[PDB]
Amino acid sequence: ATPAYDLQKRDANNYLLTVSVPGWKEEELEIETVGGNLNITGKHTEETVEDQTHWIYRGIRKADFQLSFSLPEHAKVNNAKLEQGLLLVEIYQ
Amino acid sequence: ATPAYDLQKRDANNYLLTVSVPGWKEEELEIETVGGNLNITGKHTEETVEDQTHWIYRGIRKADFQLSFSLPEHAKVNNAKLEQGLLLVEIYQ
Amino acid sequence: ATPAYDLQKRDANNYLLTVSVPGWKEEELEIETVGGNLNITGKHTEETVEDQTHWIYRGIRKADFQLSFSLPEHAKVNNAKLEQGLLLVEIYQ
Amino acid sequence: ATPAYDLQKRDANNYLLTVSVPGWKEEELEIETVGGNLNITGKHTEETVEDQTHWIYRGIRKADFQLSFSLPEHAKVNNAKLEQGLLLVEIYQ
Amino acid sequence: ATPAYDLQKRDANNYLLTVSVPGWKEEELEIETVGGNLNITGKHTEETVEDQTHWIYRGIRKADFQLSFSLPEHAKVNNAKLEQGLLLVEIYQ
Amino acid sequence: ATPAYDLQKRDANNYLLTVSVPGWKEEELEIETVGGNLNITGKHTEETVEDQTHWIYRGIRKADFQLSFSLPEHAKVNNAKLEQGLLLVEIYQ
Amino acid sequence: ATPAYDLQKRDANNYLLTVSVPGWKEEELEIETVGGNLNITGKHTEETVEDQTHWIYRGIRKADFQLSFSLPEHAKVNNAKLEQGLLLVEIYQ
Amino acid sequence: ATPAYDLQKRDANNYLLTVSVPGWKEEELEIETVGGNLNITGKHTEETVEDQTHWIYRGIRKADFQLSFSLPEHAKVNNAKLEQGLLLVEIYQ
Amino acid sequence: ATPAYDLQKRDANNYLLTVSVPGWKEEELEIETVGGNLNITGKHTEETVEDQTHWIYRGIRKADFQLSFSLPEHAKVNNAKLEQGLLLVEIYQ
Amino acid sequence: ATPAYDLQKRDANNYLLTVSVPGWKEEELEIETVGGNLNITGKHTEETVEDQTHWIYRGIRKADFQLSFSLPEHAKVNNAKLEQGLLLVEIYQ
Amino acid sequence: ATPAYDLQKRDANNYLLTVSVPGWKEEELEIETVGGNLNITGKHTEETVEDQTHWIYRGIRKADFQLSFSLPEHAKVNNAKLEQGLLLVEIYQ
Amino acid sequence: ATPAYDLQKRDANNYLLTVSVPGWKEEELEIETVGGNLNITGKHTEETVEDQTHWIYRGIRKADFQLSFSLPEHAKVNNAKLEQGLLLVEIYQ
Amino acid sequence: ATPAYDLQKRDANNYLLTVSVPGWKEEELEIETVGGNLNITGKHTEETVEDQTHWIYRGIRKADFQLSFSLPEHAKVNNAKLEQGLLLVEIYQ
Amino acid sequence: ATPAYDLQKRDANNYLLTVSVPGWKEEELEIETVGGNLNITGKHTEETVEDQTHWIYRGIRKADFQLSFSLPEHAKVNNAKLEQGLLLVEIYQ
Amino acid sequence: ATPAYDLQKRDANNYLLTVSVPGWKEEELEIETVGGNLNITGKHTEETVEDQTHWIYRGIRKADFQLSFSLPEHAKVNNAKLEQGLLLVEIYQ
Amino acid sequence: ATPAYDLQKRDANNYLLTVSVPGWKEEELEIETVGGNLNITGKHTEETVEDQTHWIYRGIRKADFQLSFSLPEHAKVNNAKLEQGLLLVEIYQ
Amino acid sequence: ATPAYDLQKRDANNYLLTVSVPGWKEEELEIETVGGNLNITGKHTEETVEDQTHWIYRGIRKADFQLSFSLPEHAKVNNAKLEQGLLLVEIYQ
Amino acid sequence: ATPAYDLQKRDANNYLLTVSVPGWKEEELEIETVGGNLNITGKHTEETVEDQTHWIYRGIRKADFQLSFSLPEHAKVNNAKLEQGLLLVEIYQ
Repeated sequence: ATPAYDLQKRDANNYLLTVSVPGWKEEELEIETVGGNLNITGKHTEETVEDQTHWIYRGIRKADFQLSFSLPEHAKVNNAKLEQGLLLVEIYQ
Repeated sequence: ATPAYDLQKRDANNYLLTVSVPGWKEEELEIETVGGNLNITGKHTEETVEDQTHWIYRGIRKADFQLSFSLPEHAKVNNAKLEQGLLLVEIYQ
Repeated sequence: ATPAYDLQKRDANNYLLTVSVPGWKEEELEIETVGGNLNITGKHTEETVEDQTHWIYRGIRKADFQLSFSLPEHAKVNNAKLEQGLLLVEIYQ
Repeated sequence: ATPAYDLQKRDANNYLLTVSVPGWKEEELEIETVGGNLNITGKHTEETVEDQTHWIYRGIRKADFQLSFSLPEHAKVNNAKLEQGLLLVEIYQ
Repeated sequence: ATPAYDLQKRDANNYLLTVSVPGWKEEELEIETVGGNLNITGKHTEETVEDQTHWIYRGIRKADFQLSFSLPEHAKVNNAKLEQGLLLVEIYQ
Repeated sequence: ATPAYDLQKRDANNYLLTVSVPGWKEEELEIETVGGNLNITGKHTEETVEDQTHWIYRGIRKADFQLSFSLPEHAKVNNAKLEQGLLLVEIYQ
Repeated sequence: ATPAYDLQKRDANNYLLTVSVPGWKEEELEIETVGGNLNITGKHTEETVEDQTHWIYRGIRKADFQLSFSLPEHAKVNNAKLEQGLLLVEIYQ
Repeated sequence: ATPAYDLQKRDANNYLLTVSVPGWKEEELEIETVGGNLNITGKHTEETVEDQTHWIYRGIRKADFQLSFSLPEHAKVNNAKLEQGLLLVEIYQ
Repeated sequence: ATPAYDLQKRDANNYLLTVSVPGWKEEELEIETVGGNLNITGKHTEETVEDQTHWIYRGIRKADFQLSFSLPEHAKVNNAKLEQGLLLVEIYQ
Repeated sequence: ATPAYDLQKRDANNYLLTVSVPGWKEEELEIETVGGNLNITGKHTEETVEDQTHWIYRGIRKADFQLSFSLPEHAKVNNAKLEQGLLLVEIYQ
Repeated sequence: ATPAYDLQKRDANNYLLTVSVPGWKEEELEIETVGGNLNITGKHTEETVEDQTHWIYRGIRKADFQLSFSLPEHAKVNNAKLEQGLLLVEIYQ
Repeated sequence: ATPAYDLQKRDANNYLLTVSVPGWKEEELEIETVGGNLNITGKHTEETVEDQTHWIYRGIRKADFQLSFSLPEHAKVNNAKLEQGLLLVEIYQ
Repeated sequence: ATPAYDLQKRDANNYLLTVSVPGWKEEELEIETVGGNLNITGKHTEETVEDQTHWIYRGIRKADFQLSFSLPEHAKVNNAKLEQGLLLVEIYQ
Repeated sequence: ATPAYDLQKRDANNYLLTVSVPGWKEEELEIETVGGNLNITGKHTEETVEDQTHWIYRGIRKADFQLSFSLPEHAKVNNAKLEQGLLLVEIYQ
Repeated sequence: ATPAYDLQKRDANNYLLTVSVPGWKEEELEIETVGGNLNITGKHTEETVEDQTHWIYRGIRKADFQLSFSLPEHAKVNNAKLEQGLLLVEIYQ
Repeated sequence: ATPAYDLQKRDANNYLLTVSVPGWKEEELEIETVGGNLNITGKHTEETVEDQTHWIYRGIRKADFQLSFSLPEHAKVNNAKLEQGLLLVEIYQ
Repeated sequence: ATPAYDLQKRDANNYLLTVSVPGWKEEELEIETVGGNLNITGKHTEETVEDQTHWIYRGIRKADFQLSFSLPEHAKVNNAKLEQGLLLVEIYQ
Repeated sequence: ATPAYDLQKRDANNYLLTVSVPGWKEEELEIETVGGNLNITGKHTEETVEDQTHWIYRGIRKADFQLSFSLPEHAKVNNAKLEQGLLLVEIYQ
């Protein structure tokens, strides 16, 4: 199960990342980077005392996943603005 | 192939639904009911400029959609609030 | 949809690449390399004023795709000879 | 699982067919018709030396094949020309 | 067909590898590493004069596969102890 | 989805079975027959400590299993020996 | 697979429902009338530890269901008594 | 009308047969064993005066049945129990 | 066995019923109503001693009958007239 | 359209006749005997203005019929008795 | 229960009768002629203590019957012959 | 065409057989046995000249017959008695 | 093979006979009356060399038949008229 | 309703047709042809006044008929002869 | 799913084709005869903008087809007129 | 033979019902509404004289039908239109 | 797909097996009795080189099978002779 | 009962027809060709006296068949061969 994602290029020294992230909580998330590389981990909050009579249908899997990536020599980041369940990341090379 | 979604209940009058829909603007999505039934339409803003050269990968198709539902006579909510590709509708019975 | 491909090794300092490329036009193609790495993009010519009565069956998808690859430190190329829809590339390390 | 192929018409006597078949020699492929019908056979040159050690990956199997077709009485073409894993047959009505 | 495998992390400078390898023979295996990187190849012994009346069912594919990996700069190994068809490798960074 | 396994015969009294089961301890697996039938159970040692944080990837689930077989009256083997996720049972007729 | 069904009437001011309900507990199914309709909901006791060896044969499957029923004018419900797998519920007009 | 059945094993001196048997009375069913097997005869109670008006739809046929089962060498029985339309028969070694 | 029956002329708010019933006695016929709606059953009196020689063949079946319909809300009835084996019944809604 | 018949016996000098005969007019039936047999002729009545709406269902058909009878040596006749739209007619043989 | 019949002819002053007639007692059958015909009355025997186990299958039914006959002018009778549980009875016409 | 037949009373180790067979000759019947088990076929003698006028209608089919059953191991037989078209056969196991 | 029959009436001293009777030879049919009835005997013709190819379909069968008749008191006869392969035969009663 | 019919003997190039048709008039029969091929329909003349008493039972259906076949190219016909209700028709191809 | 079909003939030099064609335009289907065969090809008008909300229900599907028909010797085509969904095309021999 | 139908909505004051209705005439169909619903009666034109020879195969049955549909509270109609065998009925709010 | 089957008995000490076996060689099938059961095993000759062009049509599939059969007490086997596709094997009790 | 068949081509002057034909004799089958096609008639040998006791189950129906096949312009035959229930017919150009 691979979550949809987006990636755009802007020129040879700039790239643009867009990530689809509807429904995830802040508490479900913790950061990281290891050896000039890049590590990606997802944890979705363990579900609450929410009555399944109240829960009618669950088509959205809200589970967990984990990715780790060597950053090709040598990419760098700049800021993170999050908006409307889509992820926008500015990248200062 | 079924859409991913989640649904929980809160109290006797209110429900919480989770569907993955990242990046949509309040103009890209619209709420509707008509005397017995109910329709859900996402009408995505005129898309911005899209270059399959810019697009490195398009895993998120973000275009319009349309869902439709019967209203039992005669239930009501309270307001519609939108956030992080997740939708909040207060429903008062 | 992954196009078939071939790869052979010759020894520890030589490798041999064979690519399957039947039907692609010169105008459908443009080159590249970014940051001592390697980028691969496919564009198939937008189809012509070709009458579909004349077109009997289309089993060959002739669409577009795009790949980008960091060259592991540090590979280099030598010439390109193209023959019979198969791709033969000599590689001078 | 159907083979990828394409077919276009040119004029009242001629057609253009596209099938993906890279690397074949005129001896690896042969054209045939016999009084009412028609057979297409690819008979691949005695393969060259193939070492699964050389082979890093074999996505292209390049061995013989056989296709067969009825001829309506009594149609004709003009010549058979082969190029870039694509086949050109001029057909004169 | 991807063989199951396992991987654990211990901290930022240590990793733990576990590989599932039931049924493979010593003679089916030969080692390697190319350009500060890592190459992985599998060869299962060509099957013996073993009578198929005696062979009742073959659900285990015992065939061959091949992987090659650049070691990200710059990982190193320490010893190999093999036990119960699972692979345990100590890794001295 | 069928389990991968292999089965060969040796002599008139003995058979060799190959199933992929890496890492199991003699306490994680148990042999059984009961007057006409036969049961095969893998009962995996109380698992050790498992942290989905430690777990980078879990492709091997190593928990208990249970298989069951009728014994024709009245066949016998000789001993049960376990090695490298492969099982050896000498069977004397 | 469409489920089988029974239902009787007793007179113009009464209806009699007769249902075949083998093996069920009172806690495994519950009645509710919710403004115009009567709903019969089945919820099966938390499974106890049951060894599948202890099960020699299970041809009998035991689950639940939920249906809501408009009371015909003007139906009323009265008691629920269960006997010989048959369940008796008076519905009164 | 013959009953569904289930078998089950319960422990080393016990097995469990489960049969689906709703609405049948103890007196309408009778036990007999004859020479190596076991014969079960059902004589279903005479219907009562039953007004087909009371029957909205009569899908259930209330008649008699008779089953016979070999007692495998050499099972012994303990007690025949019927409840909520499933019939449970324990088998002792 | 259904009686031949007729429904004829009366009014827009009147219906006229005709049933073919030659030879029937009041005592062989008996009336009975059970809420809104209405059901008619015929039981012909125990005759005087009648030899089957007297009744050569029953082509006419003189037994029991049953028929059932829904009333549009809320129709009513006016008189019952019998004539020439034909039944004239005015029904006023 | 000939009339459906039943017949009965009274005695050698007496006979009783039962016939389910809806409709008939004594003035629309006429008697005649001709040379050894007996002939009975039935008519109908002039159709009155009869609206086709008032006839809902004709189960009783009124048309024409034709039959002829003779006396065996040496037969004779008794009385004519009429009853419950059934006729009772004695002859004498 | 009336007896299944076959009949045969001998001659005008003679007749032979075959009837498959299991059971009957000459003393349980009695002759009488009444005014033009002939009447034959059959009885049965007092039921003895008869256990219902000994009767495995009644294919032969013994009940009561009733029949009446007459002589045409001018008929007469011959003899009564009895044979193989078949009766041979001559009259004379 | 099967003979009517009966099986009646004798003992717990005796069976009594009754077949309805009026009019059959010893010569029309013939016995034959072929190992353990046992098969009975009837061929009624070529009659004397018999006109089909003599046999008005065969309602009784006087031809050939065949019936086959398994003996519980190992039953036996005792005498054969014929009476009133009814057959009395004692069978002793 | 007996002939298919139809019959008609003319009058008490006259009768007309229609029978669909293909084949018959006046010389192959012979009349005889015997004691109260009338007997009509039909023959056929000597088979000529008749090739089986010329007979494509026999729908008309020619075999033998046998029938016997008597006069009631007191009957008589009229004429014999022959018509359209249909016979017209008057008697007189 | 198909006429019995026959096809008999004539030649290798001649066919002979026989239809069973006793009682039919030329006026009850009528010929008609519509290109190559050929279709025959029979309409029996309005008879003279004929009472259904005159025709006891129609076992013979004297109505209309229709039959259709393909001619091998290109057969022809020669004469039509009628005899003994049997039809003799020579057909010459 | 095999499509339904109609076809009529008119006489030996004519054929009449009758087809049920609801909702179709003349531009949506086209006739062509192409050397021995007649081909009826259907091509449906470019879809207009149609709101699926504007569609309450579509049980009626509207597409096209293509078939080529050998003219029987010696068929000819004549006009195409459409009415009440029925289409009439004369095919003449 | 009852017609396929489609529904459709057309705008806020309109809905569209589409019914497949080929070959039916306006005069053979009649409209009536009765107390909460709507009743549609089809009386399909009397077939014409139709030669089954003209019918090569007659799969279409030309008979009468009658449909009734509740007008949901409280739809109003505009005009009933039939074309090319589809019937379109617009519904106005 | 369940395979068809034949089997005959010859007498109480004999059984006769008859099987339809078209195209098979003696080497393609083999008999074996293995302690209580008789097993018939089919093994088809090594395929020869067969050109699929040389095959115009193959509606006949040729494989093998293996079944083991309990000899009924007390069956014995005797010879195997094959003729006209039928195979004859005596099984003797 | 008609036979499966296979076709096959064998070389440039040969084709192979393979038909499944078990148990049929040469004399029961006969060849004839008639004007453009080929007709094969099977007349299957008269069954022998066959004891249905010898038949444990008779799934095979031993009757006659007849096949006809057009010899495409213009195939010629060589020899008809039957073996082990498959029928092989070689076709020569």
